[PDB]
Amino acid sequence: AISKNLPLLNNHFRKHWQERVRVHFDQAGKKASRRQSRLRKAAKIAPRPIDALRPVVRAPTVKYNRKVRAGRGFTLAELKAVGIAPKYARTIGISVDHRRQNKSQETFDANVARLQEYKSKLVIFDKKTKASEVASFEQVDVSATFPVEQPAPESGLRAVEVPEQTAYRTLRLARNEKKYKGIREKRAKEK
Amino acid sequence: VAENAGHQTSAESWGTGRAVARIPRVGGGGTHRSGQAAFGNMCRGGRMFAPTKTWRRWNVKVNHNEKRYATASAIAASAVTSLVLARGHRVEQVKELPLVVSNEFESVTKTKDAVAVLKAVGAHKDVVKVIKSKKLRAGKGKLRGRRFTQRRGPLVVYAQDNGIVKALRNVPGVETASVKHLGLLQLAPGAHLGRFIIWTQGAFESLDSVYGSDSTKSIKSGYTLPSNIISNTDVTRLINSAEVQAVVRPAGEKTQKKSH
Amino acid sequence: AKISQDVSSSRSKARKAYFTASSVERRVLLSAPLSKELRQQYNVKSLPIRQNDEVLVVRGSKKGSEGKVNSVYRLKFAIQVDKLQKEKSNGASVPINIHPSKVVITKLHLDKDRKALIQRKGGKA
Amino acid sequence: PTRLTKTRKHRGNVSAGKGRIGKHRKHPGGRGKAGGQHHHRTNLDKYHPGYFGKVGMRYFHKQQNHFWRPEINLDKLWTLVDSEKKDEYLSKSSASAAPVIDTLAHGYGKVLGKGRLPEVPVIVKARFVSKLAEEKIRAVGGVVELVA
RNA sequence: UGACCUCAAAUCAGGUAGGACUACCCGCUGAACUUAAGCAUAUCAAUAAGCGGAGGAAAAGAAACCAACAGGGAUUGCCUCAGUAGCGGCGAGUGAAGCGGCAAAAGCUCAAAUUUGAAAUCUGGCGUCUUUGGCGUCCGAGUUGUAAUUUGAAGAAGGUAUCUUUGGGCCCGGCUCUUGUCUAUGUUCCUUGGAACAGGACGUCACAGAGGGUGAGAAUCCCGUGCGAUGAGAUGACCCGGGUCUGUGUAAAGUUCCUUCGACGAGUCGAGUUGUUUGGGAAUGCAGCUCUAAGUGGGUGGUAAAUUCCAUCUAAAGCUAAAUAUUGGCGAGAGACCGAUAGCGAACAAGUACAGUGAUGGAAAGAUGAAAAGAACUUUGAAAAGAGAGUGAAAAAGUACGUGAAAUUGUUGAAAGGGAAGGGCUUGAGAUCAGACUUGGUACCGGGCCAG
RNA sequence: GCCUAGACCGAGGACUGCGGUUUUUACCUAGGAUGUUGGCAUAAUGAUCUUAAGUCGCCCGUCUUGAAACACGGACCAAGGAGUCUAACGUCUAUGCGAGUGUUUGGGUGUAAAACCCGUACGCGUAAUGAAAGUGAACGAAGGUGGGGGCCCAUUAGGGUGCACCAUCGACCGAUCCUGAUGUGUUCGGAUGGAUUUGAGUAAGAGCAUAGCUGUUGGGACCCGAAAGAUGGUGAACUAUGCCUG
RNA sequence: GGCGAAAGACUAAUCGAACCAUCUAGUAGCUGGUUCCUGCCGAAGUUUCCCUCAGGAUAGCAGAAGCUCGUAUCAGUUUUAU
RNA sequence: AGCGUGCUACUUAUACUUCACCGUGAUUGCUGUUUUGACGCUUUCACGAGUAGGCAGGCGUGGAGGUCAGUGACGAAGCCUUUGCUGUAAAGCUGGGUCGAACGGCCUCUAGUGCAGAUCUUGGUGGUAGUAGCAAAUAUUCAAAUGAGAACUUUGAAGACUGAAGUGGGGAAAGGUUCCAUGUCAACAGCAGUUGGACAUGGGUUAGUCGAUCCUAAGAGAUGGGGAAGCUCCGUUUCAACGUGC
Ligand SMILES: CC[C@H]1CN2CCc3cc(OC)c(OC)cc3[C@@H]2C[C@@H]1C[C@H]1NCCc2cc(O)c(OC)cc21
Ligand SMILES: [NH3+]CCC[NH2+]CCCC[NH2+]CCC[NH3+]
Ligand SMILES: [Mg+2]
Ligand SMILES: [Mg+2]
Ligand SMILES: [Mg+2]
Ligand SMILES: [Mg+2]
Ligand SMILES: [Mg+2]
Ligand SMILES: [Mg+2]
Ligand SMILES: [Mg+2]
Ligand SMILES: [Mg+2]
Ligand SMILES: [Mg+2]
Ligand SMILES: [Mg+2]
Ligand SMILES: [Mg+2]
Ligand SMILES: [Mg+2]
Ligand SMILES: [Mg+2]
Ligand SMILES: [Mg+2]
Ligand SMILES: [Mg+2]
Ligand SMILES: [Mg+2]
Ligand SMILES: [Mg+2]
Ligand SMILES: [Mg+2]
Ligand SMILES: [Mg+2]
Ligand SMILES: [Mg+2]
Ligand SMILES: [Mg+2]
Ligand SMILES: [Mg+2]
Ligand SMILES: [Mg+2]
Ligand SMILES: [Mg+2]
Ligand SMILES: [Mg+2]
Ligand SMILES: [Mg+2]
Ligand SMILES: [Mg+2]
Ligand SMILES: [Mg+2]
Ligand SMILES: [Mg+2]
Ligand SMILES: [Mg+2]
Ligand SMILES: [Mg+2]
Ligand SMILES: [Mg+2]
Ligand SMILES: [Mg+2]
Ligand SMILES: [Mg+2]
Ligand SMILES: [Mg+2]
Ligand SMILES: [Mg+2]
Ligand SMILES: [Mg+2]
Ligand SMILES: [Mg+2]
Ligand SMILES: [Mg+2]
Ligand SMILES: [Mg+2]
Ligand SMILES: [Mg+2]
Ligand SMILES: [Mg+2]
Ligand SMILES: [Mg+2]
Ligand SMILES: [Mg+2]
Ligand SMILES: [Mg+2]
Ligand SMILES: [Mg+2]
Ligand SMILES: [Mg+2]
Ligand SMILES: [Mg+2]
Ligand SMILES: [Mg+2]
Ligand SMILES: [Mg+2]
Ligand SMILES: [Mg+2]
Ligand SMILES: [Mg+2]
Ligand SMILES: [Mg+2]
Ligand SMILES: [Mg+2]
Ligand SMILES: [Mg+2]
Ligand SMILES: [Mg+2]
Ligand SMILES: [Mg+2]
Ligand SMILES: [Mg+2]
Ligand SMILES: [Mg+2]
Ligand SMILES: [Mg+2]
Ligand SMILES: [Mg+2]
Ligand SMILES: [Mg+2]
Ligand SMILES: [Mg+2]
Ligand SMILES: [Mg+2]
Ligand SMILES: [Mg+2]
Ligand SMILES: [Mg+2]
Ligand SMILES: [Mg+2]
Ligand SMILES: [Mg+2]
Ligand SMILES: [Mg+2]
Ligand SMILES: [Mg+2]
Ligand SMILES: [Mg+2]
Ligand SMILES: [Mg+2]
Ligand SMILES: [Mg+2]
Ligand SMILES: [Mg+2]
Ligand SMILES: [Mg+2]
Ligand SMILES: [Mg+2]
Ligand SMILES: [Mg+2]
Ligand SMILES: [Mg+2]
Ligand SMILES: [Mg+2]
Ligand SMILES: [Mg+2]
Ligand SMILES: [Mg+2]
Ligand SMILES: [Mg+2]
Ligand SMILES: [Mg+2]
Ligand SMILES: [Mg+2]
Ligand SMILES: [Mg+2]
Ligand SMILES: [Mg+2]
Ligand SMILES: [Mg+2]
Ligand SMILES: [Mg+2]
Repeated sequence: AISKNLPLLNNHFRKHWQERVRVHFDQAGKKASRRQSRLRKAAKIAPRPIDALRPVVRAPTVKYNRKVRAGRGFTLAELKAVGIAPKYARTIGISVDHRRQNKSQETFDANVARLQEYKSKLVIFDKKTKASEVASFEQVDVSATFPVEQPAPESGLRAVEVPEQTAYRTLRLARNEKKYKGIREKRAKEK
Repeated sequence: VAENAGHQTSAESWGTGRAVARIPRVGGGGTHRSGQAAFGNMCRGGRMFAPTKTWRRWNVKVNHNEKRYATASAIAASAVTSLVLARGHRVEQVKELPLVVSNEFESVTKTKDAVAVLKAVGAHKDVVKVIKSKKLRAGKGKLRGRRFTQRRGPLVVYAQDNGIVKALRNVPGVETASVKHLGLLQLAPGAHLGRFIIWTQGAFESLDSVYGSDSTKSIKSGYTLPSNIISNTDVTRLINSAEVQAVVRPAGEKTQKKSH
Repeated sequence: AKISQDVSSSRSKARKAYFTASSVERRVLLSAPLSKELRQQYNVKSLPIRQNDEVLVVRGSKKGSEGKVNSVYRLKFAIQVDKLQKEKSNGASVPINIHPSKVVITKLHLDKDRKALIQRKGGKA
Repeated sequence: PTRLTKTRKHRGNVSAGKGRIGKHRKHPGGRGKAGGQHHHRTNLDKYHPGYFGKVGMRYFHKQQNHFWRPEINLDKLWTLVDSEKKDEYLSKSSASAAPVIDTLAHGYGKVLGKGRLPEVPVIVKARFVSKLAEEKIRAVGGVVELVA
């Protein structure tokens, strides 16, 4: 049962696995039908874009802090800053998120600029609007017209300024202070 | 095969002691199926050994760069007359390869006009080869929607389609292809190099943008045409050159004389 | 080549649709070409064969024979012509069955519906 | 392809390469990793020492995002400078104007100190650096700027 | 003499449920074979069988979420995380989630509020009309609470600068679905053949050289194919484009600011214990029993506890398309699949014949010929049949039907044969086959084979 | 030294060589058979089949130390009949690119399951080590010594340079143990110098991907084969026993 | 489970636990079989561990692929010295 | 022609020697004459046992891409055959006969790809073998009729038996047309057949009084209720407001 110098394997095939084998023979068929659904949905509502405008948000965790991506909806504060009520915004292609808030100014300002850019390119029709004006427009792709753009990393030339304390020493001292903060505070309180 | 084929029986082995093999047997009585062997790959009406499954591997991955390597090699082979002739194309009356035709042939809309152009440019003897090559397929594949076989004709490559695809659609053996989307199934049919390709002028001039050159970057992202491992592919002149022949020792006899 | 996704190139499906065709479908299946004279007279090239048409046999051992259709025997996929008979050693005569595609119509049996059909097909009645 | 397999070559020979004495059987020795302490001990001790037993402390609900910190060495640090401006930076770089290398924005957590730098000032922005990496960066007249 | 409450009866007026199908779906219940080279925890498996309940999808779903970031933001699925953290006689084994890329995206509703200057709400009967309903009226329900108003993202009541938006019904189109009708070019010549659909010659059409039929391989004989054109029926508060009639818009809704408020789900949360389950480990979920709350309270923050903070949501009430699943149903298109002992058990009057008391079990079986032209008639025979004849391209195709192998068998011919036969080697005999007078060159030159 | 009888064979296919005789740039017996004669080509000759004779020859397959066995299967014939596919892997090989590599979850596109195109992420690799907190790879020409193919200078030999690789002594990184500078939230920090210790490490990257054979593990798992176990159902027309009615 | 004047008897030719279908192609260190040709190479029944003794793993024996080199320094042998 | 011993000759293994041929391994040379095969040609030497097993090169089969503008109704495929040829072989090709609609060579791809065995599977067929056998229940015979045909049918005559607890005359269960008439003999009636419970065509079962139907028996089982997740279990007037009353 165990023989030769081989890696030890974990092949989880002791259940009735053959009754639950999903082979994706329909990958191409699903691609084509997905494209047809996408075309029909666009042509139904043209020239209105098929995608609602989405915000830009920082990705969570220490591993994806650096990246920025499309969020779910603009916060109520952001829409307040651009003077759009959420109920109205949902009817002009803007997504709303009551759950997200703005602790910091950077994401708030980015999304306010994004909303103002969309509002400048928005044209809302009405009863007085004729089919000549409606036909004068093309169905744009909002996800590409207002793309999520990563802030550029700092590069180029800058003056070198060398502090007396090294960066490694700074990190070591920060670690030590965090590690012994509680016991040092207890000792000082007792003293 | 069906997942339950050969297994729709309640057959049970009789065991030993009844002077018959220990294969499972059908129970009951009153029919001739009763007492007959079941479930075995050797048994009439049993299931096959290792019944075929749908989760067999059907599609095969090929590295994109290697696939492009092969596409470039097949395109290059289309310009070698010996390869096209060994490939079987009736190209003896074409004055040079590649065969490039003017762009008016991108706009012919009738099959009659397209056939006239093929005749004019010398590519209709290969169509006649396709016509004369029609045979009933040998084997049971003719019961499966593959009833006739025939040769492959010229591949006509265009840059703009103004009716050429439909004009050549019904001509037997002729394939049409945009210069933007060329693949090995058309460029080397049967894995055999040397497809007879008729280029329109637009397609021929677009080739250099599609695959790039030393002065033009390819439209394919980050793609460069491959490099050969040998610079002079004619090794006879390398061997019989001044540089090599000036430093070699004199040759012996083609056949050693028998001395004992 | 066929383009429609509603058209099948299956040999088994085509043969099943042929051999299980209803009598009404077999009426269309048993079409015959018109002679050159009727083709230029009516500007129609083929019609479903009918009972009282006159035909000329153009293929087979009875090629050159002429006669009036006696029955469109749709069950056997054949027509029986007036005097195209095989004489058994019994002495009795049985009609010879001929496919309508192996004859040409030389005289049409006309009525209001045949005329409407000819005008429908772009012809002149 | 099956035509290349040795099953095609064993046709006509009685045992199909399995032997007349051994008689290819269902599961002699057990299934899987059976008998790893009893009759497959000679195999596991020889080829997989350390297999049995516990070492170290458990960690309930370990989130690997916490430990994300890709390394970049100093001999690979100048590959983060723009290729079109690398030679100009390597020539015209000084204390007054040195290239900034944002390692976090390129996907690195710690700067390590293997290799040698060009004797050219650089400003390195990192979450973490090693002691020798920062000593070597300062020696060429550069600086390490801690970020988060 | 009458209310009310609770509970009954009626063949009272009008409704509704049950049962079926099985592939997917929501739950309950629940093994063992098996693996551990034995075996009991474990594994198989939170699987099979059993039970209850749906739909075209179901379920889930707009955080009592994830996190620990510079924060994300309903649900679902894919790729990845990851055979990882973890669980495990820490053995065999097993094993998720957050982040990230994508498919699809859609949001919301009650309870808790005095309408209190007016139960403003609703089922039903009766009448009537333009009838998936409107109007009128009368009982009834209902104050032990039916409407409007609000749902935490808020919101209410006052004050406030004013601004921005807007209801419904029919008629023709478009889109979607189904369906009817209509369409290019040889049956020209020769040969073979029973038949031309074969070969050859000359051609034609081609946005049609897919497929099928017709007496053999037919683009051009027929149906179709390709290209479109043009009618009919449907369907859609919840698709738009136009018309047209009513809009009862001091109405409804949003927007800024100030003040006062801001109700928010209990045998529930939570705790103990028991059983089961989970990767969940001093206990992941579920369930039983015991205990049983609170109001900046409550839950969660993956090591039990007390103390102090912090973060994040807001349970114990509810609805909701899409992306996802689909050995079933309905309709289609296909294949490097099988080719009648194969492929479904079933290509056929197959779940048939037949067996079994019963649950159940369950076959074998395709092919004359282009066409029955399925052999008139004569003769022998009791008849079946035979012999002539006849049809057919063929009867070396006669339904005991294409081809018609082997085992086994008859006849004819050849040969051998004292208690087996068969085999190898070698030669004889007999039979069969082969080859140089060559693709010989001009009486001769020369050659081939076997020999001295 | 000389004479003399017989048998089997004749590979090769212009010349080239070594010798010999030299009367000779000629000849020979000297790097493998030629000459001549007869017969035959309706045939002498060769092959096969059948058979006789001589001689030898036990029934195959199987397990087994040992089978013709008085061991097992096999009356005969036809058709069917047994190492497969998949998930994850080891070695080797081929191929593409290469400090990168992998288009195909998806998107674009299409003559529509094809072919063609696109990119973020992600996987693997480019860093290890420790249980972990954590730390994290140049004294030197990326080291010395002995070899080392090849190259350079030579001219037997000899010198120079020596990649891969081998043996050996070192250096660097992590862990373990020891020492403990300036300093300090006075308990932290950890410079510096060491140690018969230890790592699947560094020491001018080698990997990633596809495919093939072979091997591995889980799967019905090369094919056929239990005695059993479990879940849900069907039987008292036989029979056992009670009851009711004859 | 039944039933048993008791034999483990009988419970539809089935009884020391009926019959039917399914789990199920249950597992088998055990028996049987395992399908074309030629060419080249060619074993083991021994070591150690195992509820191990009809079985495995391990080492040995064997094949294949090669790689670095090219007489370098090898040997189932002798001689001489010890 | 025995035993001990010496000598000469002679006999013959797949062994040894020389030579031919096959293959394997090594080895010589081959590009200004390499020259449309250098994966080729060529020189030389040695070697050849083999189970289990490994590897290599080939033969054959179904299907797929390409090619031979391949074969074919003037005969494809299949099958039979001392018609032969080629290959060490797996096999390939071919003459004749039969037959009637498709099929092959080559470069590649692919696999449900090769049978003598598995008390293998399904179908078919032998020897045994014209063999075992067709022997319980007393028993048949003569004549005529019918018929192609009579041991077996019909009629007559006789001889017998069952012997009223029947081989008689009815029924219950069970069968289902077997009943009756006419025709009829392919199969069935283990000989026969003119006969038949066979085969074919028709005909045939008449109820107020005979049964069923109704009653209750052992028992079965709704309702009201009570269990049970539930399939359903209990209970039979039970903790019930129980009359479709007369
Ligand atoms: C053998 C195939 C059957 C069985 N299966 C499986 C179960 C099932 C269940 C269904 O509902 C649960 C159902 O509903 C439609 C259909 C079916 C089908 C029906 C099908 C026959 C049906 N095929 C289509 C046409 C047709 C025409 C007829 O004349 C006709 O005669 C009876 C029947 C039919
Ligand atoms: N999943 C089917 C088997 C059910 N067996 C339950 C698993 C028992 C193991 N519990 C894990 C130990 C508790 N942490
Ligand atoms: Mg089958
Ligand atoms: Mg074939
Ligand atoms: Mg083997
Ligand atoms: Mg064996
Ligand atoms: Mg073994
Ligand atoms: Mg032990
Ligand atoms: Mg009523
Ligand atoms: Mg199992
Ligand atoms: Mg076990
Ligand atoms: Mg076992
Ligand atoms: Mg056991
Ligand atoms: Mg189930
Ligand atoms: Mg339904
Ligand atoms: Mg859906
Ligand atoms: Mg739902
Ligand atoms: Mg909420
Ligand atoms: Mg979420
Ligand atoms: Mg589990
Ligand atoms: Mg009313
Ligand atoms: Mg045809
Ligand atoms: Mg709440
Ligand atoms: Mg517990
Ligand atoms: Mg449970
Ligand atoms: Mg618990
Ligand atoms: Mg809720
Ligand atoms: Mg379906
Ligand atoms: Mg079948
Ligand atoms: Mg069958
Ligand atoms: Mg037949
Ligand atoms: Mg014939
Ligand atoms: Mg015939
Ligand atoms: Mg026949
Ligand atoms: Mg025979
Ligand atoms: Mg005798
Ligand atoms: Mg002989
Ligand atoms: Mg002879
Ligand atoms: Mg010779
Ligand atoms: Mg002998
Ligand atoms: Mg044996
Ligand atoms: Mg044995
Ligand atoms: Mg023995
Ligand atoms: Mg033997
Ligand atoms: Mg013996
Ligand atoms: Mg015995
Ligand atoms: Mg035995
Ligand atoms: Mg026997
Ligand atoms: Mg066979
Ligand atoms: Mg990457
Ligand atoms: Mg680490
Ligand atoms: Mg290294
Ligand atoms: Mg047990
Ligand atoms: Mg009874
Ligand atoms: Mg007893
Ligand atoms: Mg006893
Ligand atoms: Mg019994
Ligand atoms: Mg019992
Ligand atoms: Mg098996
Ligand atoms: Mg079994
Ligand atoms: Mg054993
Ligand atoms: Mg050997
Ligand atoms: Mg044994
Ligand atoms: Mg003597
Ligand atoms: Mg000899
Ligand atoms: Mg050998
Ligand atoms: Mg062998
Ligand atoms: Mg196949
Ligand atoms: Mg031909
Ligand atoms: Mg033939
Ligand atoms: Mg035919
Ligand atoms: Mg071919
Ligand atoms: Mg097979
Ligand atoms: Mg056989
Ligand atoms: Mg065998
Ligand atoms: Mg047998
Ligand atoms: Mg048999
Ligand atoms: Mg006898
Ligand atoms: Mg007897
Ligand atoms: Mg008497
Ligand atoms: Mg008596
Ligand atoms: Mg009686
Ligand atoms: Mg009778
Ligand atoms: Mg008889
Ligand atoms: Mg008889
Ligand atoms: Mg009868
Ligand atoms: Mg009575
Ligand atoms: Mg009673
Ligand atoms: Mg009851
Ligand atoms: Mg009840």
